[PDB]
Amino acid sequence: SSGLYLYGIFPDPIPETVTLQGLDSQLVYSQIIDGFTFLYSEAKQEKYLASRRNLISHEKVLEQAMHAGFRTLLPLRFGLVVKNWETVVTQLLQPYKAQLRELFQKLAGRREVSVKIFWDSKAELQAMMDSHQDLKQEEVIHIGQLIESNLLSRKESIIQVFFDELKPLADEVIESDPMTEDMIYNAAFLIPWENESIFSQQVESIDHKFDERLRIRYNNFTAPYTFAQISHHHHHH
Repeated sequence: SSGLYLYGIFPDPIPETVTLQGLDSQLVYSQIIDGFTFLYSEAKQEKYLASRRNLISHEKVLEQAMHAGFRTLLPLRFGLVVKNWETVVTQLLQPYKAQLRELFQKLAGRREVSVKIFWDSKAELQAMMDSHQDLKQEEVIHIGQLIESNLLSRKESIIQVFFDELKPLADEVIESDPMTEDMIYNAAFLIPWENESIFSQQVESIDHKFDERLRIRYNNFTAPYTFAQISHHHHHH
């Protein structure tokens, strides 16, 4: 009654010379089924807690596959344990072949990078009160609407420059909502694999234009989760 912890799905064979280690230090295997390669390890439990430790093990199996050449992949969300290969075939594979082939077409030769921009939220709020209009530092609804809309403008002036100036090196851009209070941009870019060096330098030359006003967090190597999504197919019962 060991199930299968699944890490990702790849279009090509992965050789056994690619040594890999996963959750609980289990060895990681590949398993080809009709031209789809599933990277997996033996699951001891049915469920794994998303502890910091386990999330790192999961993330590194896929990153290590990418470092070894297997850059096109659907990466799976942490925790995916299925009972047996029959269930992998009937539920995960058979109904999804076409979407998985399309998806491998879109990702081939491409990579996800991310850009998170932070500013000093407090400082830029007080700096904005000192601007062109300056009230005294109910109709409380009106005034809290006017600050919130003029704050958005001040963010969006920064954001827009980064978006106009990086978008030309990318095939697709997906923006997500701020995680922290200081975060003003959280964007994933899908770029040709060989655009990374120029992208990296472009990010840096844009930042130089804003002086020490921003913190930039650029991740240049990650499994492509934002751009590898599978919509639901019909399942008969």
